[PDB]
Amino acid sequence: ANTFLEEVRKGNLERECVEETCSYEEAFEALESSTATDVFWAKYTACETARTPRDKLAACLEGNCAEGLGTNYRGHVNITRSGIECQLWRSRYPHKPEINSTTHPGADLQENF
Amino acid sequence: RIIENHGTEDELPNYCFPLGGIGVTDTYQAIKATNGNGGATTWAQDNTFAE
Amino acid sequence: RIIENHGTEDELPNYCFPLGGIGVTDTYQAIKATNGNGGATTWAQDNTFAE
Amino acid sequence: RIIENHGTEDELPNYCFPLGGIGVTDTYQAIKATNGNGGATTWAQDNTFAE
Amino acid sequence: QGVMVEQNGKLESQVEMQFFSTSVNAMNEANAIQPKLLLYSEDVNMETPD
Amino acid sequence: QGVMVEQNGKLESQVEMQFFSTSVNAMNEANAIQPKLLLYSEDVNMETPD
Ligand SMILES: [Ca+2]
Ligand SMILES: [Ca+2]
Ligand SMILES: [Ca+2]
Ligand SMILES: [Ca+2]
Ligand SMILES: [Ca+2]
Ligand SMILES: [Ca+2]
Ligand SMILES: [Ca+2]
Repeated sequence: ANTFLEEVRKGNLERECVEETCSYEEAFEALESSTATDVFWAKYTACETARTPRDKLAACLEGNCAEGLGTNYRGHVNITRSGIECQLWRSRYPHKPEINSTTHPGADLQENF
Repeated sequence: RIIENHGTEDELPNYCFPLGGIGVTDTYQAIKATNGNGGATTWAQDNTFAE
Repeated sequence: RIIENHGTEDELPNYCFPLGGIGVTDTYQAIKATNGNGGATTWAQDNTFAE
Repeated sequence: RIIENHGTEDELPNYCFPLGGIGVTDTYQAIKATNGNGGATTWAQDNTFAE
Repeated sequence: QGVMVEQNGKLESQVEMQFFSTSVNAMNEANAIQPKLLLYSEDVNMETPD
Repeated sequence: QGVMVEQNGKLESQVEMQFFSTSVNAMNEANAIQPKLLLYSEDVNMETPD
């Protein structure tokens, strides 16, 4: 990010994106593949609530927890609040999902997690 | 023994430079102008250049 | 023809410098006298400077 | 009054340098070779050197 | 300093215009396809004397 | 080089102090506000003879 002299050397994704404040650009420079890069972008938009501080973002990129409403949740829980097993997210069995993986893959909606 | 302090002689700057003479660099992408007829011109990505 | 070499003298270093003379920097914010009372005086955001 | 131009004698370029004498560096970690069990040589993080 | 070449019985130039934007934004949404750098290209009688 | 000013018939200074911290803050626990940088400020006579 800052200290533009740094904008010469090979930046680590951590060294340029986390503790500082990177946009998509320096991240991409570090990584060079829009797939995992926009996975990172989806996290970043989700980690909009996790911009500071460090840990707040290290855990947010870890993916082991839901940020309140769980827009960041990338775990694998298959039980509801009552333990009910979840349906297939991509398919509409048995109820039609209004917003699904075709609509918002940024939340990383898996099979039934 | 005696200091003939005429002072220095300089009126121009002197500059050192990067070994390539260009430090920073912003990646970029070739763009071709597709004719916007009846409106604003459209733009696409060239295939001749590297991306 | 004859190398009357008695070396040189460079005791004082000759640092060059950058244009603005002040490279790195770091946006900071001005904490006015937003003073608490009794204990360690508090601080808070000012509105008399650019952020 | 009269100019005896010759160019100059500048056949070796001159470089300036950083005060640390080294540009930038990348934290690294030590390792050691756990003896290859016949096949691939194994590599174990050392403890002698700092992280 | 562009090279002059003859066509139509006249000597003209071969300057071309090329356009560049940020592959830096290679990825994202449409509309935002705007150029920011213009380059003029040419050919010249490169020659080193000494 | 503080421009001395006469108040009450005595020559005194006009130097003040200004305090600075980082910029992000709500980002984390708010009141966490602390001073980090101190600048003394003042006034002088600026002349460029040559
Ligand atoms: Ca930086
Ligand atoms: Ca950077
Ligand atoms: Ca930095
Ligand atoms: Ca970089
Ligand atoms: Ca760069
Ligand atoms: Ca680190
Ligand atoms: Ca770039």
